[PDB]
Amino acid sequence: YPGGVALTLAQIEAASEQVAQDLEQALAELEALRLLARRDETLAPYVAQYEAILEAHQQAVLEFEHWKEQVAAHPGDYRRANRTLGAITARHEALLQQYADVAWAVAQHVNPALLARAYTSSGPRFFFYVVPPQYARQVNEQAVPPLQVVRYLAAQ
Amino acid sequence: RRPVEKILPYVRQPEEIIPGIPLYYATAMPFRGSVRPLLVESHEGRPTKIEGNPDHPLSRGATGVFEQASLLNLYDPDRSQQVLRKGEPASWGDFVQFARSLAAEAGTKRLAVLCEPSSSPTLAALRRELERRYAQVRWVTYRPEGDDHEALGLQQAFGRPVRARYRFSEARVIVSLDADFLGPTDRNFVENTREFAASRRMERPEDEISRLYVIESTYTVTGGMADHRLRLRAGDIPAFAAALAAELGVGELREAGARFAGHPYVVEIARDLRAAGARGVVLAGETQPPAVHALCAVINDLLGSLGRTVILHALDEPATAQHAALAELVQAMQAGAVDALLLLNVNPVYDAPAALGFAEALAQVPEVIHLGLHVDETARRSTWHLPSTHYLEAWGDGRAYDGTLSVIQPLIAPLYEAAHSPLEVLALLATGEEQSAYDLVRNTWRRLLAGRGAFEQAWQRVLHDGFLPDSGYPTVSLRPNRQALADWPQAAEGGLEVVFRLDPTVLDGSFANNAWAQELPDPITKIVWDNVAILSPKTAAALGVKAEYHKGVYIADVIELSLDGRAVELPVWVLPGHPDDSITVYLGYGREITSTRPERKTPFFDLDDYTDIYGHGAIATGVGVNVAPLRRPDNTWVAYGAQVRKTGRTYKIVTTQDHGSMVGRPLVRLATVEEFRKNPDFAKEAEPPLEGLEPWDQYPTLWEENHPSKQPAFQDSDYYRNQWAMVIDLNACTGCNACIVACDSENNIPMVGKNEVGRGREMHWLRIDRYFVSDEAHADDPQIVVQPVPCMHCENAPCESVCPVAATVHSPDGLNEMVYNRCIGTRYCSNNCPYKVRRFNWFNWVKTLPIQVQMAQNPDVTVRFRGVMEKCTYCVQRIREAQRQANIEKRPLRDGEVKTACQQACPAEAITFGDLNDPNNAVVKQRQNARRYEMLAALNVKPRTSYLARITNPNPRLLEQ
Amino acid sequence: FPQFFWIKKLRRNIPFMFIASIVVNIGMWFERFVITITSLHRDYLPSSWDYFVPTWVDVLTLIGSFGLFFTLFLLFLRFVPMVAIAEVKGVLPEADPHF
Ligand code: SF4
Ligand code: SF4
Ligand code: SF4
Ligand code: F3S
Repeated sequence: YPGGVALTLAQIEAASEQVAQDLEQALAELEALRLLARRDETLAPYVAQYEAILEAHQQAVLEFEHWKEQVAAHPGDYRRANRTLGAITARHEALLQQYADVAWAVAQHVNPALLARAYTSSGPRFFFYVVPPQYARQVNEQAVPPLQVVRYLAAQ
Repeated sequence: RRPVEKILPYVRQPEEIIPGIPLYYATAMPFRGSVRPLLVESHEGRPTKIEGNPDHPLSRGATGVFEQASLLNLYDPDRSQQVLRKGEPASWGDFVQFARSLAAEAGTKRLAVLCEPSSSPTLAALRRELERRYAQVRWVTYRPEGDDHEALGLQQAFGRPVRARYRFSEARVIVSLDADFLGPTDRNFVENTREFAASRRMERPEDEISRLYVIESTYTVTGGMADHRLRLRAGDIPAFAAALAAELGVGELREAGARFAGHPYVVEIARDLRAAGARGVVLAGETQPPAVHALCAVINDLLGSLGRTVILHALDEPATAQHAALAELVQAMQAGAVDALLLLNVNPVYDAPAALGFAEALAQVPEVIHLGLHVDETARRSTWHLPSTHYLEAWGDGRAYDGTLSVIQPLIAPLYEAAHSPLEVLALLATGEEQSAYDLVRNTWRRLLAGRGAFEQAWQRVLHDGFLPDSGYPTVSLRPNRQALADWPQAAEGGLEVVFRLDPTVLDGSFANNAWAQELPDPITKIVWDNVAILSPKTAAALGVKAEYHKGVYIADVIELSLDGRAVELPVWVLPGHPDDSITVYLGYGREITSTRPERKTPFFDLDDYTDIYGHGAIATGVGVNVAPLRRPDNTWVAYGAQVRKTGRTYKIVTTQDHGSMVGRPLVRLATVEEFRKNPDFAKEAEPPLEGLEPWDQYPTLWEENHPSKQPAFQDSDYYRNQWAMVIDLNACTGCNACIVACDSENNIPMVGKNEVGRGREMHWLRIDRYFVSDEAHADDPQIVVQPVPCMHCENAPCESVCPVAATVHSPDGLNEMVYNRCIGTRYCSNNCPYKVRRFNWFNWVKTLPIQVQMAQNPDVTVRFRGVMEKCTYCVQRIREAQRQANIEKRPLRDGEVKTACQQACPAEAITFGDLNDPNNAVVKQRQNARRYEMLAALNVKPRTSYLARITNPNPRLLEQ
Repeated sequence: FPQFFWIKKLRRNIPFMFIASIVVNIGMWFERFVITITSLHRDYLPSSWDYFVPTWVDVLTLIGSFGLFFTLFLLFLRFVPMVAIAEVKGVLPEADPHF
């Protein structure tokens, strides 16, 4: 338990700022999606399919303050920062991942192809004798956008 | 103190496979004269579980009950270790020199076979390569339970042989006419199941649905998930269908069906079918004379449906008349004409009624040669008994039912020295050394490949893909103009019906030493480990027998049915569904087995008899009585003349359910399309939310601010991304009962014995409980319901709270995972749960497990020791290898990257399982559906597997009532 | 038996005590065999309907519980004194200072 809680309090802040910058991006995309696919799809559940995440993402912001303030209030318990940080990044990467799964379907209808830039798209585990996932994570990371997914569809 | 259990890796590394990770080989699975597709896991070249072939559109990735037990037939003990001659296990190397010298310089040699029905070109072509030399090869395909009887009825109807396919998605209304189209006993169980289920699958406040009209003679699983079922003795269903068509318009046909002019369920459906031309279907079961299947051709052609009863021309195979050959075989046995007798995969001493003798001929003839998997009653009586491979070591070829042309991948070397698969043995008869089936089989394809790419791009492609794509026979048109209309007066009566019928869990007894199947509840009645006779209470109360229980164990009377002086008795059980004067005695279960392993006694201080299910012998001994030899082989499913004698030896008969008929409780809540059209919010209306409070799921507890989902330590992992849940489209769920067996193999278990399950314990995690619902017992109309019930891995989860030894926890993603380590066995994990699904490893069944089955328990999950609970876990094992594979490389989990066993096996696509909070997946569509049936939600439990209700679809009036 | 107990001023008679005190207790072993189990089968499903057949080893443990009870109750009882002789002669007899 190296040096207390105050060390981790810098990186937990560095996560919440990524969320705050994504309030802009998600709500910005929520404008753009209404602009891009006005009538090119069902859009009646499928637009709200993107909004339903948004009320959760904003709800976690007020929480991420409450999560964090319960840590910075008393820096004498190491077994809350690793957990609050493990919760944030999961509650963060989830919402990043949930935005994507709803956003890849956008291309799936506008384009007849959900693109080959969709995911790592590696394969099953027995397809490691040919393709270790190491290759794949350097494909996915260096090709796939987290939330530049629909702005990418402004190029289409 | 612990042992030093070593590790013995490869020496000559096969390049493709790797140690820790399986890889999916794509085999087939023969039975009943056809070959279902299949897909194995093959952990390091050892098969552990079978799965479906998602590419093959006939199955689209599904596996009924009858396959997953065959996986254990592979790994049985007491199979065929030594080659037995005369009954002595003597030796093999002399047999090859023997049989080779018999074969090359033989000449005429007048041999006979009595094969399993071929359904394969290598077999049927090697037959010609065989028959080229030896003059007369009588070549009887001894169909299990006689001629299939769907086909012989149609060789005259269309003038040439043919098989049907029966889509059922392009077709709504289905008069079954005893047809167990949804029956694991019957063939094409998937395509009958799926596109029937899709008709039953709504996903809407109202849609056009099948509305079958089943008229069974014996209550069967197809009659359950059904509408307007009727009970009417077989041997008279022809008379039923007789007055049927006269109310449709094909012909007069009045005399056979004399007494059904104006019956409600006849005149009802007739107007409908003529009102549904491109949608109506007329099937026909197996308990009939073939004129019924002429009527299945006459009306179904006349009805206008041909693309809905997709019809396909076989390879000129009409000659399967059981009388014409099998008697004609032994008519040559008694004359000393036929010398050799080459059985392949069959027990005709067990089967093959005494009315047309077999054993009387078998002892007459030497040079008998039984290729065989077990050693039952035929090895013991023969002079040569080869051992046999299972299909997993055959290089066999095989046709799917009526369609494609698949091929087996053999996975494992022959587990036993000198197994000598039937095909190369049948070629060993062809006057050469044992043909390498790998090279033999290939030599046929070049004559019949039908693919412009050569083998090492096509062979590699078909052996990969599991199915030769373009095959599937050409489709015949209407041949019949009312030819087959002249075998009616076989509607004979005047006696108790003694009809036979094959349970979904066994098929002519050929898979009896099979615990996953043998300890498998039948869907009708959760019966295990004994053949039975099921009948009405009105005959029982007019005969004098009962299914009395004063200990919740169903003590049972007997029958001692007597046909032509060939009587045996058996337990009588009772069901409120069957009609007067009829009993459905199931086969198998009377198959004597001869053991090589010891009985494994241990001191009386130690328990072995209750645990060592493989101890007292092999399995198939004394589990019931043998019943096949009694019948008459003319229309060899039915029978008359059973001079019943209610005698003693009234012994137990054991079940899991032990009861039935909920007292008007909220556990199925059937509903009509009329009512469903009125109140889509009816899955909740039985126990709705409260006066002004929230909808039931996501209902707050006392706590909401300190709830762990609001605390980090449950929320902080690589898992919360994807909450897991598992709905059940109960509208297509009928007692296939394969929802179980894949759980048993994927997430390993032991079996349980009669002596043990009698006290009521069974280590089947997924109960498949059935229920009856009558109109307050109005006319004793059962109107069954089936519904699986895994551990709905709750949120509030009483069980989690209560393990003091923290062996339970709401793991992330709704998973409520058990650990088979931390528990201690105080069992109060189970007592809380409304659904008594926390099973418990009472005895140490695995310790007594032999050196044979141990191949089968898959090398990925924690087999469990005495004093430990266990439950569903949503087949967590394949969540882990997937989510782990997504932790390596950043990704989500696809809509179908993971498929559970209850999912991937249930051929009706009932279970879907896709992760909650992933809105594009099927679960969110199937949960957002109107009938999110939440079973016993009222206890404020908030569980996943928020499954669906059934919507039985009755008929508008049409003189129905 | 309790509402048949109070008759002759609580039934001071000693031999009735033994034949009653047993029978009062036998219902207790049923009270906990009833309350626990009679609602532990037939609980929220028909699927979980099963009678409880007790084995011949269930009963020898019950009996053995009487065995070890008497075995060890008698053991120390013969060593320690039965009656609370310290307070007996200190409470009701003339230990009171009013004499
Ligand atoms: S859900 Fe289970 S019982 Fe229903 S059809 Fe599928 S495997 Fe059979
Ligand atoms: S239903 Fe039973 S097994 Fe399932 S989560 Fe609830 S308490 Fe545990
Ligand atoms: S998830 Fe596995 S263990 Fe659970 S019921 Fe389904 S198949 Fe059986
Ligand atoms: S209550 Fe708990 S300790 Fe085990 S036996 Fe049951 S999970």
